[PDB]
Formats: sequence, structure tokens, C-alpha cells
Amino acid sequence: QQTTLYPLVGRVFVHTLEPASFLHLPEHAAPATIPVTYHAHLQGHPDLPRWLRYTQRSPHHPGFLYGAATPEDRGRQVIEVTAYNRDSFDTAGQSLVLLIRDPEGSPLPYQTEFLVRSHDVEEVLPPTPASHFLTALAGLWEPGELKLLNITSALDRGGRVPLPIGGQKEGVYIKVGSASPFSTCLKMVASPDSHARCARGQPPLLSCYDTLAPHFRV
Amino acid sequence: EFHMGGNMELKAENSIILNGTVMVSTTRLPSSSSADQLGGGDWVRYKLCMCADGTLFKVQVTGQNVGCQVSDNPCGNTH
Amino acid sequence: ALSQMDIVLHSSDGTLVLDAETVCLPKLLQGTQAASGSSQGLYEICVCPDGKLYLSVAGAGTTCQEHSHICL
Amino acid sequence: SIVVEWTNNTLPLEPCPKEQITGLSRRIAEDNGQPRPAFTNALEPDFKA
Amino acid sequence: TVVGIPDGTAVVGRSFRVTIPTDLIGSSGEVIKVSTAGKEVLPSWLHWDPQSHTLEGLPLDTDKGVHYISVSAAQLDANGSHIPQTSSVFSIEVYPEDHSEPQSVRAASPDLGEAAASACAAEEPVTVLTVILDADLTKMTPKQRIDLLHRMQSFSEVELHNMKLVPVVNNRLFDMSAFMAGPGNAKKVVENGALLSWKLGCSLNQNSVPDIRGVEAPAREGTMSAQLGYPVVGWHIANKKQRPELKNHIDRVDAWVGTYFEVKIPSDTFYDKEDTTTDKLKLTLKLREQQLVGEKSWVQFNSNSQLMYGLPDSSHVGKHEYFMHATDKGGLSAVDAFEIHVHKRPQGDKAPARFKAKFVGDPAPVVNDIHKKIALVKKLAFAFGDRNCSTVTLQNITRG
Amino acid sequence: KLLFSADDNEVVVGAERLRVLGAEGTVFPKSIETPNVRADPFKELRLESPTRALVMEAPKGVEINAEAGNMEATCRTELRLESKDGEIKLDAAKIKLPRLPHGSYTPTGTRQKVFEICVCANGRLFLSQAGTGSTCQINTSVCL
Ligand SMILES: *[C@@H]1O[C@H](CO)[C@@H](O[C@@H]2O[C@H](CO)[C@@H](O[C@@H]3O[C@H](CO)[C@@H](O)[C@H](O)[C@@H]3O)[C@H](O)[C@H]2NC(C)=O)[C@H](O)[C@H]1NC(C)=O
Ligand SMILES: *[C@@H]1O[C@H](CO)[C@@H](O[C@@H]2O[C@H](CO)[C@@H](O[C@@H]3O[C@H](CO)[C@@H](O)[C@H](O)[C@@H]3O)[C@H](O)[C@H]2NC(C)=O)[C@H](O)[C@H]1NC(C)=O
Ligand SMILES: *[C@@H]1O[C@H](CO)[C@@H](O[C@@H]2O[C@H](CO)[C@@H](O[C@@H]3O[C@H](CO)[C@@H](O)[C@H](O)[C@@H]3O)[C@H](O)[C@H]2NC(C)=O)[C@H](O)[C@H]1NC(C)=O
Ligand SMILES: *[C@@H]1O[C@H](CO)[C@@H](O[C@@H]2O[C@H](CO)[C@@H](O[C@@H]3O[C@H](CO)[C@@H](O)[C@H](O)[C@@H]3O)[C@H](O)[C@H]2NC(C)=O)[C@H](O)[C@H]1NC(C)=O
Ligand SMILES: *[C@@H]1O[C@H](CO)[C@@H](O)[C@H](O)[C@H]1NC(C)=O
Repeated sequence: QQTTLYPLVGRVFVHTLEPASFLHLPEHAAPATIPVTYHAHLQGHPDLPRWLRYTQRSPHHPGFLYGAATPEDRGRQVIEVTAYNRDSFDTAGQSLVLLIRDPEGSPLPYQTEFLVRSHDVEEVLPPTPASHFLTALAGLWEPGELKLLNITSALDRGGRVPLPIGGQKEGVYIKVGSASPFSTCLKMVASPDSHARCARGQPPLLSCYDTLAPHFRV
Repeated sequence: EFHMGGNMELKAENSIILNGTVMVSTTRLPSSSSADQLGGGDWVRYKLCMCADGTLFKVQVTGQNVGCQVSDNPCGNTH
Repeated sequence: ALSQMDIVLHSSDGTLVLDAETVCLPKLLQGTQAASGSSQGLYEICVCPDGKLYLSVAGAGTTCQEHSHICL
Repeated sequence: SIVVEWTNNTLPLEPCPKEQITGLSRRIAEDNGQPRPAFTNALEPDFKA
Repeated sequence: TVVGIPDGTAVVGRSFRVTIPTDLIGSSGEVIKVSTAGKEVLPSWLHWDPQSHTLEGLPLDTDKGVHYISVSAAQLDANGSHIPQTSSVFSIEVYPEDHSEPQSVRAASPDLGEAAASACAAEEPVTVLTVILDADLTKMTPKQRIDLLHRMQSFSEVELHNMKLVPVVNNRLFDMSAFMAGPGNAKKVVENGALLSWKLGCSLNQNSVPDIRGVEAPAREGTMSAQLGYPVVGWHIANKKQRPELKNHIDRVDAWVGTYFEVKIPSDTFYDKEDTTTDKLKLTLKLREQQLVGEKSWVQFNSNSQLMYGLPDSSHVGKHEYFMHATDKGGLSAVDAFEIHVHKRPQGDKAPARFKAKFVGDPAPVVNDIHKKIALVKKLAFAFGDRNCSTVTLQNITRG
Repeated sequence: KLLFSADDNEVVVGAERLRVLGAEGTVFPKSIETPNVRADPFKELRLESPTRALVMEAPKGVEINAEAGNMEATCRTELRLESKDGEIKLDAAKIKLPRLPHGSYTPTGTRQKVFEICVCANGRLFLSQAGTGSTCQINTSVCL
């Protein structure tokens, strides 16, 4: 069993993973009950390349393979992945084929990096919350198309473990690219007066209403 | 598996927990036959007994009809 | 195998065969036999002929022999 | 006797900081080598250089 | 085999306990899993004990309603699965204080409960003794609520089902209608409080109250609070009409020979449900077999200042290990481990400056005492007027 | 001091340290002989097989030590503690048996010779044939 995917240099790639067809042994009745983890590596290697990484909140939750293609990794790439069921101890070897190619269309020089504090990484990884976040960002990106570039756990950059009391989330760093120029509100956000205010703990000078609210806290 | 040649040592500070449907090697463990007529009669030997909270405790046996009922509970009062 | 904390021999739903000539349990709590019962939930440990271990309700005398249904 | 030796971390392993050491000598030391009144007061009373 | 577990009834403040017939639901090797129907978490007022296979709890005022409980017997699979072969679902209905006496509650028991079956008249007020404690039922587990109930049982001589444990409403820590009252052993109140109440009789007067010395005396002397585990605010008779947790570790401590280092623990290093802060919790430093640092050791640590400090020597270059122990007011300790790397002085021998001085008196007590060494280092730092005493690196001391 | 050699068996390089780059890992088709495997600081240690068995041997002893932690022996079929001629002990203040199943009573069931546990004075345990009453006062030669 193999599957061929088509990543491109410049933007993120994410693969939602379902135990229904990934595992050769079907999970009948309610398939969401069984906890299965996944260990993915380069073929004949113990770990994924630098650009690619893998996460999983809980074994009773789907894992996620995600990363941004690099121009130095262009070409054919082989992923050998093992579905280790946390309960059933059932080995399901699987091959994934990646063809890292150049992006098609205009580039996105205008990249923007944000920190989300109201959500975990595994919440944004499904396509629909990411789409909702990108539409909310387009609510302030008028005009211009959007395309996410990078997703990274805030704990990877060096953040501390949030307190489990108070609903505190780990946070996530998000890079989204666009060829459209930044908005005037975004231009005044980056002004050093707001940086000085943030250094004092004062709020940054905001002229546009937070479209991310109340779902997303940035 | 744990295949050791000599003794196997399992030491803890607070407590041990053996969670599961435990078996035992009956042939390997010795069993006291009743051929001898009370060779260990009125002897200080303890019987293992089950607390309500999973704890085990040993009760000294005085006569032939000593059960596991206790008044001064070493398990602690079942709070 | 010594540990500074609790040790969990967590067989989820399986069996635990302990194959040794001698089993030493020198650190058990000592119980005092009396007619009065401190509380309920008191049981005694019972052995099936195949090595299966179970429990019976504690009483004035032994109750392992009265509860031989589980042994098969 | 207590024969004490030490080094300073701001020393950059570079061409001689002779001006810094001269300033320290005129600040806390003297040409004869006795502890200065400020240096002695800092040393006072546990240590007597 | 489908097993029909009967529906259960619980009352706010009353101890609910049900025995699940696990022998019928689960076969040999099958282990029961008890949760909420369609959820992986039981309700916050319920606790399942696999030892006696018993679901017991105490519902609070926020737990009113019908709680559906799913009981599924997982079966052993050769490869490793645990298949819930038989899933039995039963509902538990929670009633407010408007529920009747536990006589209606005690509806599933061979015992008649004549003591419980005795009641008062419809117009006769019920004489109830209520003990006020300094505890929060929300922060306490239902297991801890049953703990409190059965610990008060040892002084009240009353069964668990006849007691009522409720939170204090509107910060009322005294009853004005009580004809008898007594102070507790708690001089201050931290939590909101808990009222644990049990009936003594029907409209009893002062001359008709039974012997309550075994309740009044231990509460005043504090032995009742010692056995309960929580402070006792007081008691009155009226005629009513955890272990700390860890989030962040200390990776390693970078130190250099002849250099003084000082580290203050972060405020988010450890957490407890009862404390929530590191500063309000006792912190100690220990060795591998739980021995403290000696007075002569090159690293010490002050608990009141929650500050570790030290200055290493070249005979102690390399790795070392230490444990941080975080003990709360509850007598429970959380543990973190950390490693310290001590390096040689990076500048080494090519330092552009070399200060040398000879003093008076034997250097044996000064070298033998790390306190004298750190005092000397900070005294040089103050002599230069400096704040960071680490800028001094002693290199060698010789007896003269 | 030897700083390089390359002969018919092997090649010795006397470098102070061996420093490999690359986050993808490495492959050593034959073996690694290291006297001391140490975890990276601030990092976990993991000894796993992706799809197969793990076997580990030491004829002169194995010390598993949790200097502050737990020994979570999570299995699903058998936690075999098989000693050839030694013994097993559980040095702990309390002993828990949280999931030993109950045995329903047989007032008239078939007579099956169940067994009971008798404790010697040194904590040594031995079996005994169940009788009408407690039968842990028959023999002391096992305890002797
Ligand atoms: C998306 O974000 C990730 C995470 O920040 C980026 O991956 C990071 O990329 C940098 C540089 O490419 C890596 O730094 C390198 O680290 C190695 C040591 O492993 C060091 O030897 C090099 O000199 C360099 O400093 C970093 O390790 C890597 N982190 C992870 C977790 O992969 C990624 O580049 C970002 N991609 C885009 C398109 O923004
Ligand atoms: C010993 O291991 C067994 C195997 O897991 C445990 O048995 C069952 O374990 C599951 C998973 O923990 C329990 O389900 C959970 O129950 C709790 C309340 O007990 C509930 O809050 C969770 O949402 C979840 O449903 C299940 O109850 C339990 N059942 C039985 C009969 O054991 C067992 O708990 C373990 N015992 C110890 C002392 O570790
Ligand atoms: C090692 O020698 C250096 C000398 O280079 C010592 O550092 C010096 O520390 C003093 C503070 O006591 C610094 O004084 C400065 O004064 C200016 C005046 O405006 C002020 O702006 C600064 O904030 C500071 O107060 C001095 O600059 C600094 N020398 C430097 C940085 O080169 C150091 O304390 C010695 N360490 C020992 C003896 O352990
Ligand atoms: C720092 O102070 C130390 C100790 O006062 C000095 O090291 C000492 O150096 C002398 C001169 O060699 C050693 O004396 C002889 O050493 C040989 C071995 O090298 C030994 O076999 C002889 O019996 C005799 O002791 C002395 O042992 C040594 N002390 C030590 C190593 O503890 C050092 O020279 C001083 N350095 C500076 C820069 O002041
Ligand atoms: C004191 O010196 C240390 C060097 O170890 C440096 O890290 C620290 O910033 C200095 N203190 C101040 C106030 O600059």
C-alpha cells in the first residue's frame, strides 16, 4: 500500500491521518475509540528530515505529519511509517511518496508570523480550523490572497509549559504568505511606538477591530 | 518476561501495585500437605487478607477458625 | 528493581504468572484477629487449582471452599 | 598566612588593559601595597590585608 | 449477555454508593470500564473503585440532574485489542435538598435500617448537629468527601448515608438559631467552608441533647481536625424547621570553578491544586538517597529565600545530580531532577591581569569554610562596589 | 599517544570527540559498542523497536532503578517473573491487589481443592490445602 502526495516549496503541507484505511485491520463499531500512535521516518532512517515533523495530542486523537518543503529537498522522497496501535499492538507498515516541486504562480514576499494563545497546535492542524483562521486574517488582509507557510509549536521555539488550570494553551507560531502588501493597520502595528508600549506592558496601538476575536486570541 | 538466574528484587518506598488478574505457579510454589498431624500446631503463622482499598495485611492465626475479620484495622479506617 | 516511588505491575486485562521457588513478603501490615469488624469490604485470598487467584468474602472461618464457582 | 590569588572575568584576553588596572590601583590600592582606607573598610573587620 | 443495571438515585450532600455486578457483565479476562455515556470522563461528583467494583460519590448543588453512566466490558484480544463486548447503560438521577430523608434513598439494601427509618413529625423541627470545617468541596475529590464523611463517622457514631456534607452558602460560618455552639481549633478560615450535618433527634432541647463530649472535646483540642485532615471551624446544634504537580524542569546549571553562581527558582516550576504557586510551598534540595546538602558543601540553598547558590572547585569539575523536592501543606511531595555542569575557567592561564595578596591568619578555616569563601568573594565585589559577585574568579590559595 | 591508525581490521582515530551532524539520524548496519549510554541533558531516553521484539541480556545482573520515579510495567499478556533457583520479594510499605476478580459462592457446587496462603516468619509464602477451617498450622519444615 502506497500513496503519492505532491508538496510544493514555499507553503505548509499537512496530512490528516485516519486509522480506517491506514491500518490493514479495520476498526468496526466506533472507530474513534481505539488509540493508535504513528511513527514516521525516512526510508532506511530513524527520523523525518528537518523540514518535516510529527505531533499527536493524545493517542485517542489523530496524529499529524506536517512541515514546509525546502528548495534543497526538491525531488522524490520516501516515507516509511508504522501505525503502532497503543492497544492492539498491530504493525501496519506503510509507504508515502512525496514529490517536492516548485510552487506555481506569483511568489509571496509579504510573510506574516503570529502567535496564537487560545489554541493548541493539534486544533489548527485539521483543515477547517486553519481555514477559519485564514478567513479571519483575510478579514483584515483586504485586499489580497492568502496562503499559510509554516506551523510550529510555541514549545519548540522555547516556551514553557502552560498551567493546566485556567484554560491556558501552549500557543502556536503561524507563518502565512501573500503577495499583497500589509494593511495600514498592520503597518501601524509594526511601528516602534507599539513595540515600546509592549515593552512597558501597555497594549499596542490598534486601529482595526480584532476579527480573530472571540474564537482566536493572538 | 523477567528470566533471572538468582533472586528477583522489587523494592519500593511507598507501596507496590500488582494490577491485573494474577496467576501463580502452583507446582513451583510448595504446598503444605495434611499428612502431618498438626506439626505446626498452635504456631505463630500469618494469613494474608484483603482490605477494601486493595491493601493486603497479615493476621496471626490462633485457632482453626481464625478468619480475616479485624477490629483494629491495619488497613486504616475505610474513610 | 528498586524504585523510590510506587511500582505499577499493570497487566491491563492479561495474566501475571510468577514462577519462583520462594516468594518473600516481609513488609506486610500486621492484622489483629477479632470478632468485631472495623468496616466492610474485607476479603480473603483464594487459589484456583490451575493457579488462578481470586477472593472470597471474609468471615469467622475460611470461605475459599464455599466460593469455588470461578475455578474451572 | 592567607596568600590569596584571583582573576577578573571582564578581562577580555586582549591587548593590555593597563589603564583599567592603573585606575584600580589608584582607586583601591596604593604604591606601597597596603590596603586603601576604602579597601580596608570593605575588608573590615573579618579580613585584614 | 445484556445486563440491565437498575437506575440510581442520589441526593445533594448525601453519600451515594452502588455496586455494579461485574461478574455478569464481564467474563474471564474482561475488565469493566465505567464512564459517561458517549464520554471518556465520569461526572466530577462520581468516583469508580475497581477494587470493590463500586461507583460511589457525593453530588454537589452543581451536579443536579440525570447522569447516564456507561459500563462496558473490555475483552482481551490476541494481538492486543480490548473490545467492549457488553456495554450496559444506566442513569443516576440527582435530587436537591428538597429530597426526603435517606429512608427513601435507602431503597436497595437487605438491612431495614431501623435507626435510619426513625423520623420526625411533619411539624416537629429536626434537631441537627452541624460541624463547620475549613475546606472546599469543589477542590476536594468525591473520594475526599467520602473520606471526610467516614472520618467524622468515628466521632459522630452515625452511618455515612445519614450525614449531609454541603458547601457553606453566602459565607455563613455561624448559625444564629442554634441553642448550643462550640468553637473549633481553626483560628483562621482559608477556604469557603463545609457544613457536615447529622440529625440528633426531633426538636431536642439543651437538657435532652445526648452526650456530645466526644464531638465537642476533640474539635476544641484539635484531635478531630487531626483525624479529619482539615481544620474545624466549629460546631453547633440547631432545630431546623492533593499531591503537587510539575510543569517545567530545570535542564542543567552552568557553573565555573572559582565563580559564584546563584539561581532563583522560577515561579511556575511547580503547581498544586491547593496552592497554585511555588512561593507558598515548601521547597528543599536533596541528594540521590534523599540526603540534604552538607554545611561544608560547595553548593547550598536557602528555602526562605528560595535561592540556590554555590562556588565549585576544580576537584568537582564535571557533572553532578540533584533533586528538587516540593512539599505542600498536604504533606505530599512532588519531585524534579536536575544536572549541574561545572567547567574550568575559560580564560585559563592567559589572563591579562593577575592580582595577588597575602593576608594574616591561617588559611585552613577559610579554605575549609565555603561560607568564608563566599563572604570573601562578595566582600571583594563590594570593595570594587560591584553587584554581581560572579565577576571574581579566585584561582589559587596557598598556606604561607 | 596514538593519533591515527588504519590496519587490516579497523581504523582508530584519536579525536577528542566524535561529533555527527544531521537531524535525520544515522544507520550503523552492524553494531555499537559503548560502555556507557547516557541521555542528552533535558532529553528523554527511548529503547524501542518499531515493529518487532526487543531482547536484552546481562549474565551478571540487571539493575533497573527509578531514583525518584515509577516502574510502570505495562503489559497485556504476561508479566513473567521466572527465576531459575532464586526468589521474588516486594519490598514496599503497602501491597495492593486492585483487580483480583471475585468468586461467587457454591453452597452446593462441586468440590474443588482450592489453596490458601501461609506466611513463614521471614515473609516466605507457601501454599496449603484448604480445609473446613484455617489450615496454616500444619507444617513448619517449609518455614524451617
Ligand atoms: C518553519 O519553522 C521551523 C521551526 O522553527 C523551521 O525549522 C528550523 O529551521 C532552522 C533553519 O532552517 C533550523 O536551524 C538549524 O538548526 C541546526 C541544528 O539542528 C543547526 O545546525 C543549523 O545551523 C540551523 O541553526 C532549525 O533546527 C529548524 N527547526 C525545526 C524544528 O525543524 C523551518 O525552517 C521553518 N520553515 C519556513 C519555511 O519558515
Ligand atoms: C488496573 O488496570 C485496569 C486496566 O486499564 C484498570 O481497569 C479499568 O481501567 C480503565 C482505564 O483507566 C477505567 O476506565 C476509567 O475509569 C475512570 C474511573 O475509574 C473514569 O474516570 C475514566 O473516564 C475511565 O472510564 C476503568 O474504570 C477500569 N475498570 C476496572 C474494573 O478496573 C484499573 O483501573 C487499573 N487499576 C489501578 C488501581 O490502576
Ligand atoms: C573587573 O574589572 C571591571 C573593570 O573594567 C569591573 O567592571 C566595572 O564595574 C563598574 C561598576 O562598579 C563600572 O562602572 C560604570 O560606571 C559608569 C559611569 O557612567 C556607569 O555608566 C556604569 O553603569 C557602571 O556603573 C565599570 O564600567 C566596569 N568596567 C567595565 C564594564 O569595563 C568589574 O567589576 C571587575 N570585576 C571584579 C573585580 O570582579
Ligand atoms: C597553586 O597552588 C598549588 C598548591 O600550592 C601549586 O601546585 C603545587 O606545585 C608544586 C610545585 O611542583 C608541587 O610540589 C611538588 O609537586 C610534585 C608533583 O608535581 C610532587 O611530586 C612533589 O612531592 C611536590 O609536592 C605541589 O605538589 C603542587 N600542589 C598541588 C598540585 O596540589 C601551584 O603551583 C600553584 N599555582 C600557581 C599559579 O600559583
Ligand atoms: C554580572 O556578571 C555576569 C557574568 O557572569 C553577567 O551575566 C551579568 O549580567 C552581570 N550583571 C549585570 C547587572 O550586568
